[PDB]
Amino acid sequence: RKQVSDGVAHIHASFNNTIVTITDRQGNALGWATAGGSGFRGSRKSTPFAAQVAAERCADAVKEYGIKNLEVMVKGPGPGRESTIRALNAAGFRITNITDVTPIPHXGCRPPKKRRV
Amino acid sequence: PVIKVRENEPFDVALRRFKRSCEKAGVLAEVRRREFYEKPTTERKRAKASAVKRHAKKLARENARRTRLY
Amino acid sequence: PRRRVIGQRKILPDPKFGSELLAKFVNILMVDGKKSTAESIVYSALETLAQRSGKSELEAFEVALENVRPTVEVKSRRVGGSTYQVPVEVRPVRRNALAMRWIVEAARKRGDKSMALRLANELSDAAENKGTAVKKREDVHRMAEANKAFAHY
RNA sequence: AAUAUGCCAC
RNA sequence: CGCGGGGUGGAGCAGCCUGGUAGCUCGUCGGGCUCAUAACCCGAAGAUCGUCGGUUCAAAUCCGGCCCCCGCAACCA
RNA sequence: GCUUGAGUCUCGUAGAGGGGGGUAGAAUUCCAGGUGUAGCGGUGAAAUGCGUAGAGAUCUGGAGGAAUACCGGUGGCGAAGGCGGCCCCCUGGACGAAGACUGACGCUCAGGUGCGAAAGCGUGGGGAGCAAACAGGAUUAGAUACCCUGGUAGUCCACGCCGUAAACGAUGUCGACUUGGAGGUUGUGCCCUUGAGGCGUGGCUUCCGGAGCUAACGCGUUAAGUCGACCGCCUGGGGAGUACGGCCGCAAGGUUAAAACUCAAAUGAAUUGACGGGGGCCCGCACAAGCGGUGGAGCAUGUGGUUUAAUUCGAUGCAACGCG
Ligand SMILES: [Mg+2]
Ligand SMILES: [Mg+2]
Ligand SMILES: [Mg+2]
Ligand SMILES: [Mg+2]
Ligand SMILES: [Mg+2]
Ligand SMILES: [Mg+2]
Ligand SMILES: [Mg+2]
Ligand SMILES: [Mg+2]
Ligand SMILES: [Mg+2]
Ligand SMILES: [Mg+2]
Ligand SMILES: [Mg+2]
Ligand SMILES: [Mg+2]
Ligand SMILES: [Mg+2]
Ligand SMILES: [Mg+2]
Ligand SMILES: [Mg+2]
Ligand SMILES: [Mg+2]
Ligand SMILES: [Mg+2]
Ligand SMILES: [Mg+2]
Ligand SMILES: [Mg+2]
Ligand SMILES: [Mg+2]
Ligand SMILES: [Mg+2]
Ligand SMILES: [Mg+2]
Ligand SMILES: [Mg+2]
Repeated sequence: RKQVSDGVAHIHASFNNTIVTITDRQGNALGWATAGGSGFRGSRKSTPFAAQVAAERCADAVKEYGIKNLEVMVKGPGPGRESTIRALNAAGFRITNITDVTPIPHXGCRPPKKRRV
Repeated sequence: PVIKVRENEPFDVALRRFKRSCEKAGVLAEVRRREFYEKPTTERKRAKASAVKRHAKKLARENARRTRLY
Repeated sequence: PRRRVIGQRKILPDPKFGSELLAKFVNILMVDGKKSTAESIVYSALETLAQRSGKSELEAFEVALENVRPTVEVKSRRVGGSTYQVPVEVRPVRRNALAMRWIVEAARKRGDKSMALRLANELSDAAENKGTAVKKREDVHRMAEANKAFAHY
């Protein structure tokens, strides 16, 4: 209902899933879409195509706010960093800022123990 | 790794420049390094091993420069 | 094989129409090396379908083939625990071979009388997307669409 | 992804 | 001794309380994969229900006893 | 007596050397709230777990603990264990230049004393994250494991105790001598700083290699080369670093340390193969792509087994079974 025009798109692409959220420039979320909600389970949930589909779905879900241009902030190391931004621009939003906001502790806590598969 | 799409900068080249900025910052290397905790003994051992292999490769390189194969 | 095949075997175009596509169709339909029988059956099916429709035999055959031809199939790749049904686009020769093979499988499994009648009916159904052949193509494309996530490879 | 074992002179 | 139960393929359990018919797992047998065995895969058979006698057109089932196996109780002096 | 060993003073130098105190930003977690919807999280797949009581995501503001990304370097310091954000206070060692000073004041070290990672123990705190134990899910024939989701001690601090580690350059400390090369780091001298250059000299440190040594692998001026001083230690394997007894400890246990029996070996380094669920490069109807079969049916034939007086003997993984 509210018109925002200038939005911010947070992509959160981990090794297993990609969450795309469109907010205003205040952090108020306007919509979201996930690779797991776009009909992908397990082996396929974490692929660039899945991230592309999720980004497209989020773009279409946030249509009535009349968003024209987007900042873009990318977080995580997952595959969904690339196809997600491609799908946003293909949807049509004017991508004006692309930022990596991946948390990098300046030490920080102790990571989980290493797997032995 | 913050970029600003400039005037008359198309999307594909903006994304390419963002890619190269992320690699220049090396963020994904640090995240894949921090995904698990590796003991200080493992850190020291693998640092020493990487240095040893680099030295061996360069010595073999500028030694085989003085070698004919065919 | 680990080397590479030479050029494909030369195929003599069939006498009635002079189409190597129809020659391949006859060969695929042939059983126990009875090309005379296969050609007679194919020719009867072609004339029957041409008479029921109105099209020229060759162009009607092309339409029936095109309604069955796939574009992307799925092949198996190994990574671990499970297999990848990777979708790969098909080359045109394999497209035609697969279309012919699916048509012939559907025709053989149909329940009519003479195989010429079966083939004419199956090709007629393919002319409006009804046969087991077009059903198989539907299955192939929807399976490839399901596995589309693996396409990047 | 799972894939344990091998006693009868030589 | 009283009271509550139980007896079902080779073993463990269901079914039975609402009488019209007995299933599950393991095991056994046959084949398969393996150099061979185990695991695994695919098919098959197996008990006529503790026992006697009734009831009923029909009893694993209901009933009465009988046999064996558990559980509670066998007290006050 | 002497000074060249040893030591002191004068000037500077580089450093995660130590102890104490403060603070900084990034991040995870939690708490309060705002937007905001049905998923999240996880895996090889999956499920346990979280979520419509509104999660995840995103934003704001707090709380608290721990560790200090980049610099970062077979770089530095330390006797070793070890020490890495920044700042301040106290403090140890090394090193260089020139001179003066003392004048063998030295080297080693049984017993002794101190320090000594991690785990652990006692008391009082603290507790974000991680995580033995534990519980659930999964895998499997089983899986009291690997994997997943949670999770307590403990990791953190103050003090005390333990006194062990593959505490390892598996190489005791000190001193002298014996071809080199490429670095790294830290001073110092000359000239020309004439372009951060060369030319020397000290200290520490990394790699290659010469003579020599070594069983070989290898070491090689930082020796495992040639010698000297002192100390520690070994005497086949297993039993056994165990038992008993002393000492230490609050306990776990540590330290000192046998024996009976038993075997004729155990062992190190290299060699040739073979093997690998090691790597690289290949090949074959090996797979993949296709066509047609067998396994089901009846029959033929051979085999095993039963049978019989006899069902003659042989072949019986592929490479026996329409085989002699
Ligand atoms: Mg994990
Ligand atoms: Mg001593
Ligand atoms: Mg400790
Ligand atoms: Mg304890
Ligand atoms: Mg404690
Ligand atoms: Mg405590
Ligand atoms: Mg806690
Ligand atoms: Mg468990
Ligand atoms: Mg765990
Ligand atoms: Mg020791
Ligand atoms: Mg050490
Ligand atoms: Mg070491
Ligand atoms: Mg030692
Ligand atoms: Mg000494
Ligand atoms: Mg040093
Ligand atoms: Mg050497
Ligand atoms: Mg020696
Ligand atoms: Mg002892
Ligand atoms: Mg003792
Ligand atoms: Mg094949
Ligand atoms: Mg048979
Ligand atoms: Mg058969
Ligand atoms: Mg015989």
